[PDB]
Amino acid sequence: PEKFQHILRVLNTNIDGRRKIAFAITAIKGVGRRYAHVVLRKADIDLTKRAGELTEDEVERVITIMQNPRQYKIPDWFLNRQKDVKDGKYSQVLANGLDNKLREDLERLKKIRAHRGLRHFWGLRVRGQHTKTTGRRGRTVGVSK
Amino acid sequence: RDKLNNLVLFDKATYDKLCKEVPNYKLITPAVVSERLKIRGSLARAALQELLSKGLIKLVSKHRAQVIYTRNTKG
Amino acid sequence: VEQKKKRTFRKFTYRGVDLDQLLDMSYEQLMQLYSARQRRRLSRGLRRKQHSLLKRLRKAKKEAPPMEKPEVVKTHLRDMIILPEMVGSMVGVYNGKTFNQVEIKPEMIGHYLGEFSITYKPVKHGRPGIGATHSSRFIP
RNA sequence: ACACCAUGG
RNA sequence: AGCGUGUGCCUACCCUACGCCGGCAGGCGCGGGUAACCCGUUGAACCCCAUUCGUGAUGGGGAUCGGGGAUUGCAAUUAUUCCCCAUGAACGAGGAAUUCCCAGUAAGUGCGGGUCAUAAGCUUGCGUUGAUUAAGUCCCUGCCCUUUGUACACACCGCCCG
RNA sequence: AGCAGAGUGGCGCAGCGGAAGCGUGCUGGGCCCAUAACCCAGAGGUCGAUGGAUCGAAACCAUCCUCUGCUACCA
Ligand SMILES: [Mg+2]
Ligand SMILES: [Mg+2]
Ligand SMILES: [Mg+2]
Ligand SMILES: [Mg+2]
Ligand SMILES: [Mg+2]
Ligand SMILES: [Mg+2]
Ligand SMILES: [Mg+2]
Ligand SMILES: [Mg+2]
Ligand SMILES: [Mg+2]
Ligand SMILES: [Mg+2]
Ligand SMILES: [Mg+2]
Ligand SMILES: [Mg+2]
Ligand SMILES: [Mg+2]
Ligand SMILES: [Mg+2]
Ligand SMILES: [Mg+2]
Repeated sequence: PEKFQHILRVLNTNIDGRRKIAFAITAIKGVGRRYAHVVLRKADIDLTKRAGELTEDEVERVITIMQNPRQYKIPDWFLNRQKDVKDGKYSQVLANGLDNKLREDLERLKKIRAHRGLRHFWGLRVRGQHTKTTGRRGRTVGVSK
Repeated sequence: RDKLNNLVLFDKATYDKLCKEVPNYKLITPAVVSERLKIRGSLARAALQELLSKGLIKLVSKHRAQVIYTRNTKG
Repeated sequence: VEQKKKRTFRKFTYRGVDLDQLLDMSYEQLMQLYSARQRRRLSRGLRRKQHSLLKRLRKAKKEAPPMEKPEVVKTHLRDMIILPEMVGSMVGVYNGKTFNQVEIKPEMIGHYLGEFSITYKPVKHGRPGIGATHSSRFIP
């Protein structure tokens, strides 16, 4: 039924219209399953459609709700950047601002040279896990001279 | 693994072949219909429920993990 | 402190508030900007004789000649949070043997003073010794 | 109708 | 379902019902129990019955990491523990080797006690679903008893020749 | 200078166009009370260099270079 164009190019990422919407839009970063289901419910569109069955007047509404969530009554405890450390905002950072925020957070930490930044610099484990018997990336060392 | 490129929904050729197989198959299950054509297997369930609605196939068993139909309780 | 595009002017300020207001904000009003642990710490509020360190952080920035920095308020208190008052002063934070010095920047607000002097040497490995593998055992 | 099987801070 | 535990002398902390508040962790308020008396008729999990997925490292897997919220405590950074949104690694049944097991047993599955201001991937007990294979032998690894041989007795991991 | 042979894993080598392994060495496991022997896996490649043919090569052709054996031994 209705073999129409399926491959979508949503902002800076490729979606396949061969999948269901609630699991197709998770291909974008910052959008998981629990977030995408809510973004699709608030937009009043159906949830049994393949992602190719959406004409150009649904996708636009879906993304404008996906990017301005607090406008459409998506709560605060549910967003992936809350009390933004340097601006006090609440937001979902979605596609490319995610990598920029992550690198900005790592660089902020390394700047004041806190301990987390020093573990991020030396490529070690940042939480409090033992590193004596895990990680194990290098090569075997020979004991016979 | 491998690459099974199945169809997410029918086209007219597969759509007529799906109605031209009804008298042929003694056992009808979603997996058999998936293997005959190139169907995403979750579309085969909808196709068989549609065929059942039109009286074209007869349900012999339905369970959570298995469904079975047969051709018009004949032959 | 020469920080000039990311704290006061231009891009950003601590959760949208600028340092000059953080210098007058009462601790009750300020603990609403802080994260959960720092808020809980001040809500328990058991500043004990962690007070008196504030009396030598302060009163050391007034004995100091202008256009310069206070010298060192060396301490064992690794678990101090960084209130915006302590911005600017120099502190010597004990690590188990040594008072490594720190110049407090407006970016460290709400971290722990212990989170700026490490307790061990970052290791560079030697050469594996006699017990290092089962391939090694024998001597006469 | 019998493959190999050495040595000991 | 079954085995349990429950207010502590020094030692200051126990198990919780039910109403309200909060998405959640959690908070406030009032009661019972020193216990076959209250939590408790212990509404446990796997299992059972219906939806969506469809052979694609996928909606399998949940490592690593960012941001936020609670509780215990005198104090949580080298994240104590817990909750929420996000990031989404190896891994497609495992080389030479090698462990444990005979019937309510192996294995799957959850629940208590111990340590415990906080807290089990540990161990110690309890139930729940419940097989395949044997009724043998001395081959391999060892053990017991008799006969026999010995240059061993620190006892074959011995002794000893050039 | 010439003839002949060779140029591939640290080292000896196999590889008659559908294209990278063998034997040894090296490192770590196994077996054993322990060591050698023996078993396993891992690491390490401009297939001498340069062009050309071929749908495609390490291999075929042409030029050059580098080793080895044998005569030539040459103002
Ligand atoms: Mg022996
Ligand atoms: Mg010898
Ligand atoms: Mg000898
Ligand atoms: Mg001896
Ligand atoms: Mg399991
Ligand atoms: Mg247990
Ligand atoms: Mg307890
Ligand atoms: Mg426990
Ligand atoms: Mg233990
Ligand atoms: Mg054994
Ligand atoms: Mg006997
Ligand atoms: Mg005798
Ligand atoms: Mg003797
Ligand atoms: Mg001997
Ligand atoms: Mg001798």
